[PDB]
Amino acid sequence: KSRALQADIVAVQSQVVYGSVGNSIAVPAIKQNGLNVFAVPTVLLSNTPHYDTFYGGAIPDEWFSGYLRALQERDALRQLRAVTTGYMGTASQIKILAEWLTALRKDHPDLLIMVDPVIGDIDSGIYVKPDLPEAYRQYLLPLAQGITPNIFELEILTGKNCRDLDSAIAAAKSLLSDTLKWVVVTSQEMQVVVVTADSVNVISHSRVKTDLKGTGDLFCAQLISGLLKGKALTDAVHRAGLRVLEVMRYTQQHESDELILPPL
Amino acid sequence: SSLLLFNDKSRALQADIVAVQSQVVYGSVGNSIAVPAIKQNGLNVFAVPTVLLSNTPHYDTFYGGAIPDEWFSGYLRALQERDALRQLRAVTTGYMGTASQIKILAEWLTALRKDHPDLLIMVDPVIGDIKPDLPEAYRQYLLPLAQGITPNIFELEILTGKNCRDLDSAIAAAKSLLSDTLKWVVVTSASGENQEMQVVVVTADSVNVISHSRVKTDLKGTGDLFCAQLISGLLKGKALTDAVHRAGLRVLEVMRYTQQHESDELILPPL
Repeated sequence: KSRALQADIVAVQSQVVYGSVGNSIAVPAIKQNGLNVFAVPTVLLSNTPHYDTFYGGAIPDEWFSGYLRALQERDALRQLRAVTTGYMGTASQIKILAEWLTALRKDHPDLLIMVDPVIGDIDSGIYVKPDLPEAYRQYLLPLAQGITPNIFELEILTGKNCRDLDSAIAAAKSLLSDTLKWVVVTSQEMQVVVVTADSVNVISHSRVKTDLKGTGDLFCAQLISGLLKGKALTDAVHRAGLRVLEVMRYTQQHESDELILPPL
Repeated sequence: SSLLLFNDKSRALQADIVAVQSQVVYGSVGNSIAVPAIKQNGLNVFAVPTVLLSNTPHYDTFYGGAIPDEWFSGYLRALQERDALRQLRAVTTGYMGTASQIKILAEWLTALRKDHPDLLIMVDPVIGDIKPDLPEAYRQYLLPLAQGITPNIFELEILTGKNCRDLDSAIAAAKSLLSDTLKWVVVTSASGENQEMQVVVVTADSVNVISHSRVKTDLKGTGDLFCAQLISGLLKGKALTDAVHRAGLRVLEVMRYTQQHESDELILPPL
């Protein structure tokens, strides 16, 4: 009966004027799967910070809080089935996001919250706002149904060394709960490990080291789409991984420094 | 379009258009409707926001604001530094957040014009609603750079300070804005139930008029959509009047479709 626009997903992450990272790549990827999505920016950059220059910044708490609240006040969540989180600007955004999410669950008992704990890697460590980690551990993590950390991020979230697979698995297992259903850990091959309370599925893709950014965001985008379209978890992870590899190939064949989406 | 035949291959994304307007998390106004419409036409575009709102200020609540000058200027500068303008054929302007953004945009444009002689700068003089600052910014900075403008009667009067309450006068004012740079003026007036969309296309050598019938609606963004389809039409070979006519029909088509689905926000049907 609502006359408002609806969406299957609310994607909360970065946005670039130029480039294919955050919602700039996730939205069209999600659209490709035949799903609707409202994108809520956490940062608005001209391009990723990896280039010689970059401009823009974090979306003000008041604006950010307003964007989320507006989706409710506009009654545009009648079809909401998932909320994905990616690159966050500040801890304050995470706390606000968590509060918004806690509020939603009361009306969307089946809401699938998928969070990508973008914090960093092992080379210099945390390449995002220093206060993000604690914010993830305190407010957001407790709400996630699934998470997609890399080794370093799983270590920061669990406070456990995860260099060895068996160690990463135990760490991921220790995170599972009535709320947290799965942990997808990403590690010349790429290792993607799917962990649930009763299983562990290791997926290895022959991947070549690239400088292309946003693949993690593309990954999560294709993953949630698959889960929402009825794909079993592992299959959904594998397909997401394959779509990413495919896009990277298409992009390189296109001789482009930014991800370009081929048809699905 | 870059004239450097000797330029090496750029690996950056390329775009035919750079649309500078508002953006809404929820809704179909500004680039939120223009980008998808442009995409439908098979063109590429870079969206540079002037304001990032939760939705239009027409609803009961709305949040967000104007993009800071530093960010705004940076976004425009980044497009140059990323070398993503080799295919740039046009820059459209819509709702501007502040006069300072207009100055910043204009400076960026003057610079660009030097490397893109074929640049079609199309300006939509969004002034007014249902502030001295904005009108003057347009007159000093953007007006002297535009190749074409799409004002309604009120905006045409504001920019020129002339009375345009009759065909001849409206034409006269539009003609007065023409120059070696300003090639055309598209003035429209919604007569309000079945609102009539009166349109007058004015150039140095001709005057053409278009008239569409429209059902009264609260739908927002139709003007931004019109512009998106206009620039798209022009970039795909359509002659001015033909492009204006088609842009108007496409808008009507989108509005009907929107109503057909009983939506309070524009939704694009196939093209």
